[PDB]
Amino acid sequence: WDNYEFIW
Amino acid sequence: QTVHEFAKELDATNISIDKVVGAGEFGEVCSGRLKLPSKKEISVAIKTLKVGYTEKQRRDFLGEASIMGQFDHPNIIRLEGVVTKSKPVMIVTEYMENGSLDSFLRKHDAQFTVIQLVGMLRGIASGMKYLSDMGYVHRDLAARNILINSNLVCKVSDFGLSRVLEDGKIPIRWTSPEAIAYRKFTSASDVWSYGIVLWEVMSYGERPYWEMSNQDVIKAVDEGYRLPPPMDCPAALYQLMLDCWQKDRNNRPKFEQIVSILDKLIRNPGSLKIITARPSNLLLD
Repeated sequence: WDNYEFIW
Repeated sequence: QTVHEFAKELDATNISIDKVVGAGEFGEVCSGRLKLPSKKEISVAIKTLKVGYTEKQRRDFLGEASIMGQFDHPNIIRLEGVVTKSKPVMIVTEYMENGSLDSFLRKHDAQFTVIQLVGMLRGIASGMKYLSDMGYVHRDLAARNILINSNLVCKVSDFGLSRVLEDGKIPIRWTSPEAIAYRKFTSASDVWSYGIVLWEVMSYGERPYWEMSNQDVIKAVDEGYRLPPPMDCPAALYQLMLDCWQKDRNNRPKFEQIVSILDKLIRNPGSLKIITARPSNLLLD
């Protein structure tokens, strides 16, 4: 889900 | 293997699977029944490890059970036990009829009383008080990770990101600024997350920061912007959100203080009667 992401 | 320190091995003859009620990271989630040693029968959630699992998947699956089993509290999901000596490997937890809190509240927009919502929130805070007393930082505290039972009692779940306080992808919308900036995770970063949950609950499961770019959620919060008061939100509860969202983590309340605050509101319901034009969607301060 778009709820968890890295920082880009 | 390592999980038996904190998990009872169950006899699979005591487990009846009724229905596949979902799909988890590691295999399906089912509901069913567990016959206890006393011959009492209870409803349970049954998580199964997928056929053809990797050793890594097994360790991650059971590891979350190992953490959950360390907690015995009415507002933390209860681990009944595991099945490892037969396959599929299983994790059996207490049944929560109303599922995840965010999904539940979305079905009932504006249908509960403020005191009912405060009850939910107090239970969440009470579970977090215990988790933090035990030295764990959850790191994923969000309404989707709170489960709610037939009597509206709310319980902390999903210990996948949890770890002991000791010397990859993050839930950005729920994470404190310092934890985003440099991975400074503390019980005070869980208090930040709790403030977000408080907003989710009072918003009946609206998404925090709606569909803002992750980059803009990070920048905006860092600049001092905060989610705005939910419609008809008691002043006392919006203030609690703002306090949970203090830039300086040392100025946030402890979970014990949060529990105390909510208890006062429950005990003086008239408190909740005082209720909340700006240049932006997020509110500065």
